[PDB]
Amino acid sequence: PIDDTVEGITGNLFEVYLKPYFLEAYRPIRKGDIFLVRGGMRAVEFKVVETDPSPYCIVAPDTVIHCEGEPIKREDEEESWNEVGYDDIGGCRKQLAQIKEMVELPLRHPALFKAIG
Amino acid sequence: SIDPALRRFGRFDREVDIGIPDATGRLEILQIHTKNMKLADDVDLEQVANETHGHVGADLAALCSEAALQAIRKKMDLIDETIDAEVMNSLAVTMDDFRWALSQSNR
Amino acid sequence: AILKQKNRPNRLIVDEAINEDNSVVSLSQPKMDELQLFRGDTVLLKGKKRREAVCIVLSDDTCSDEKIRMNRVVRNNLRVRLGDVISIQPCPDVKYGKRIHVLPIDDTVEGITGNLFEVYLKPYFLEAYRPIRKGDIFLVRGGMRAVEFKVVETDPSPYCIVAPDTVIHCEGEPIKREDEEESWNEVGYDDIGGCRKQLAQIKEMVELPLRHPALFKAIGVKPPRGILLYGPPGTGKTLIARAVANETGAFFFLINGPEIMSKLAGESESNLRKAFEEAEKNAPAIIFIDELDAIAPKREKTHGEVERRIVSQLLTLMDGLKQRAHVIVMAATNRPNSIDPALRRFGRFDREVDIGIPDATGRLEILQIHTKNMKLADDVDLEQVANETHGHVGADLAALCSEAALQAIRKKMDLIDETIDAEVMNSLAVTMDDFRWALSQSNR
Amino acid sequence: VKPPRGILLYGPPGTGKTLIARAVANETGAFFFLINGPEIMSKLAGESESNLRKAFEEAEKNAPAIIFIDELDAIAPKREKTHGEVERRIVSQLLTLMDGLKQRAHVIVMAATNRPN
Ligand SMILES: Nc1ncnc2c1ncn2[C@@H]1O[C@H](COP(=O)(O)OP(=O)(O)O)[C@@H](O)[C@H]1O
Ligand SMILES: Nc1ncnc2c1ncn2[C@@H]1O[C@H](COP(=O)(O)OP(=O)(O)O)[C@@H](O)[C@H]1O
Ligand SMILES: NC[C@@H](O)c1ccc(Br)cc1
Ligand code: NA
Ligand code: NA
Repeated sequence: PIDDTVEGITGNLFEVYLKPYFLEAYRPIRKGDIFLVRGGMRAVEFKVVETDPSPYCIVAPDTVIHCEGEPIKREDEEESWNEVGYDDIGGCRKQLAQIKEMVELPLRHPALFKAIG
Repeated sequence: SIDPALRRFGRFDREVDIGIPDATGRLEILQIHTKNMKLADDVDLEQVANETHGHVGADLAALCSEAALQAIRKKMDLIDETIDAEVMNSLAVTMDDFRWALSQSNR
Repeated sequence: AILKQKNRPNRLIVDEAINEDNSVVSLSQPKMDELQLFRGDTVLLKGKKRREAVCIVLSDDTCSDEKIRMNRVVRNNLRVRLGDVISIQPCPDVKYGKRIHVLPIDDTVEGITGNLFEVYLKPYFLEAYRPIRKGDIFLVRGGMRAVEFKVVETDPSPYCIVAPDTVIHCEGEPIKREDEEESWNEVGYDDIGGCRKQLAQIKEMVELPLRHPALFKAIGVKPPRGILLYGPPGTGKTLIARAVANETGAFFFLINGPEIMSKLAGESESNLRKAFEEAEKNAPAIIFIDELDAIAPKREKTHGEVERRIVSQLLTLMDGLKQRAHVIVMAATNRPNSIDPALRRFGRFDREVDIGIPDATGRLEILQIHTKNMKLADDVDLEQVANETHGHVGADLAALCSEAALQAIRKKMDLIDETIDAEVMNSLAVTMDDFRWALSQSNR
Repeated sequence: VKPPRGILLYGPPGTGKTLIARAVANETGAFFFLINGPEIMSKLAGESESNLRKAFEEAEKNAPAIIFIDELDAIAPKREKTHGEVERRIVSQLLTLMDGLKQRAHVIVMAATNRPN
C-alpha cells in the first residue's frame, strides 16, 4: 500500500480492496504499476513491486498475492490519489475544452514562445 | 462587480461562463461524488439528477455526503479509535438515504 | 473458549426523559416483556467507567423498543450521553435502608443558610421509596434554586430504598463540585422548550463529528462545518448551542460579536484566530459566534476598512476549519439578510436552521422550564399564561417568570423585612396574582 | 431569579430623567456614578473605552450602585448613524460592559435618551 492512502483505515486491506479488484477479472499488471482501488467511502493506492513471471503477468484465480512489508512512501512515487483531474469534473465539457485549448501551448509547449512573437 | 480595468488587453483577456449544469451534467456529478461509495441496487441516480433542477455541483456533492452520513447514522446505532475497513466497505447507501437527504430543507 | 453473547437484548440506547424524575427510567412495553420486567420494578443499570445506578422502571408508549428514557441526573451518574448504550437487569434484592450518608455539593448550596435536610432532603424522599446507590449525585429543586447532594454511603451497601424508617445523616465536609461529574447550572436539552424539530435536526448534524470523530479519518465524506441559527432575539440560539456542546461532551468556545468589535485594530483579528486555535486544541469542539452580524455584515453596511478586514479574517478562518478536525462552528443572527453572503459558501456556513417564535404548546413548555425551581400555588394556571402570550419568545417568558417571583418576594418581604434562609424561600408560593401582575406591566 | 439589569428612561430633554436616577440612588442608599455621553465622546480614541470600563468597575466596587448614562445616544446611536470605526468600537464596548453586568452584583444601569428610536 501507499502509506498516505491507507492512513486511518484499519483491518484487512487485502480482503476488502484487493480481492474484489482482481476477482475473476484477469487483470494484466506490470512491476512498478501503481493502481487505485475505490470503496468504503475512500480510495486506496497500491504498488506492484514484483511479479512472477516477471515483469508482467495476468492476475488469475490461482495467483497468490503477497502484501507483507514496509508501505510505500507517497512522496517517492508519481500517482494521482486525492489530486483533482478532468475526470473529477461533470457537466461542462465545452467550457473545459475551451480552457484546455487556451492553455495547451503556454503550459505544455512553453519553449514555443521564445521562438514566435 | 469586478473592476472593468481587469478586462483590458493583456490582463484578463478571456472569459468563460461556468453555468449551472443540466440534468445530464448533474448525473455525471452524482456519479463522480459516489464513485467511492457502495450504492444499493435501488439507488436511482438518474432520478436524483432529474429532480435537482437548478442545483450546482457543490449542492450535489453535499447531497451525496449527507446521504452517506445518514446511512452511517442508521448503522452506527446497531454497532456503536480507528474505523474498520470491512464495516465501511459493506455498508450500502440506499435510495432511502438519498431520499432523506433530498427531503431536508436546512441547506 | 471464553466468550458470550454480543447482541444482547438488555443493551439499550440512551434517550431523553419524558418523566424528569431522578428515580425513573422508561422502556417500551414489548422490551419490558422481553426482559420480564414489570411497572415499578427496581432495576440495575450499567454505564461507562464501571458506573451503576438503581432506578424504578416504568412503561412508555412512545419509547422505541431499543431505547431507554432517562433524565440527565441518571445519565451523569452512569457517565453516558444521549445515544450511548447501557445495560439493564432486574434488581429484586434491594432492601429498605437502615441509614444513609449524604453530603451537599459545595457550589450548589452557596448563599443558602438554614436546615437543608428539612427543606430539601425530607420532601425529596418523603414516602417516595426512592432507590439509591452509593456514589449517586442527585438534584433537588426548590426555593428558586437547585441543590445537589452526593450519596457517600448506604446501609445495606451499596444500594437501598430510602424508606420512612431510614435515617439520613448529613454531617461532614461538603463535596467539591470540581471532584464530581454533575449537571448543576449546565444547560441541556431539558432546558429548551418549543423547538423539538429544529433541535432534532441539529442533533443529527453534529452526532458523527462530535460523538464519533475517529470516523472522519476513515472516510472521505465531509460533515457540516458551519451551522447558522436564525431567529429574533431571545429565541434560545445561544441556549441551543450551549446545550448541544454539553450533551455531546464537546468543548465550547463562545465568541461574542460586540466583544470582538470593541477591540483595537488588529486585536479583533488576533482574538478571532485565538478562538479557533483553542477550539481546535480541545476538539471535539463547538465555536458559537453570538451576534454574528456585529462582525460580518454585508459589504454594503461596512463603513470602514478595519471592518472589512475583520469579516475577511472570519472567512479565512472558516476556510481553515477543514484542517481543524472535529470543530463545528455555530453562529446566530436575527438579521440573516444582513450578514455577508460569502459566509454561506460551500465549506463555510453550509447549514441554516430557523429558530422561530414558539407556539402556545411551546410557550407552556418554556414556562414549565422556568418555574421548575419555584413553588407555584394551586391557582397558578400556566396554560392560561401560555395562551395569552402570543408572539412572546423564550426570553420574554423567562423574564415574566422572574418578574412574578420577585413580585411574590416583594409582597412578603414587607411582613418580614446577611444570608437568606432556606425555609423562608422554600415555603413562599408564587401565585396567579403574581403572574397577573407581571403580565400587566408594560415596561418591557 | 434574575432582577432587571438595565432601565432605559425615555422622554424629551428636561423631563427629569437625571433627577429621577439621582433620587433613586439617594433614597435607596446606592452609590451613584454618572456617565455623560458627550464627556465620554470628547476623549481620544481608546480613552473613551477606558473611561467606560473604569465607570463600571468603580460602580461594582461600591455596589449596591446605580450607573446613570446621560445622553446615551451620544455614545450608542444605531449603526446607520455611525460614521466611524471609533464610534462603532465605543458602542461595542458598552454592549460588552452591559453583558458583564450580571457578574457585577447589585449594579443597576439606568440610561436616558430623548431619541429612543
Ligand atoms: N426555547 C427556549 N426554552 C427555554 N428557554 C428559552 C428558550 N429560548 C430562550 N429562552 C430563554 O431566554 C433567555 C435568552 O436566550 P438566548 O439563548 O440568549 O437567546 P438568543 O441567543 O436567541 O438571543 C434564556 O434565559 C433562555 O433560557
Ligand atoms: N418632574 C420634575 N420635577 C421637578 N423638577 C424637574 C422635573 N423634571 C425636570 N425638572 C427640573 O428640570 C431640570 C433638569 O432636569 P434633568 O433631570 O436634567 O432633565 P433630563 O435629564 O430629562 O434632561 C432640573 O432642575 C429639574 O429639577
Ligand atoms: N459521620 C458519618 C457517619 O456517622 C455515617 C457513616 C455511614 C452512614 Br450509612 C451514615 C453515617
Ligand atoms: Na506522489
Ligand atoms: Na463537576
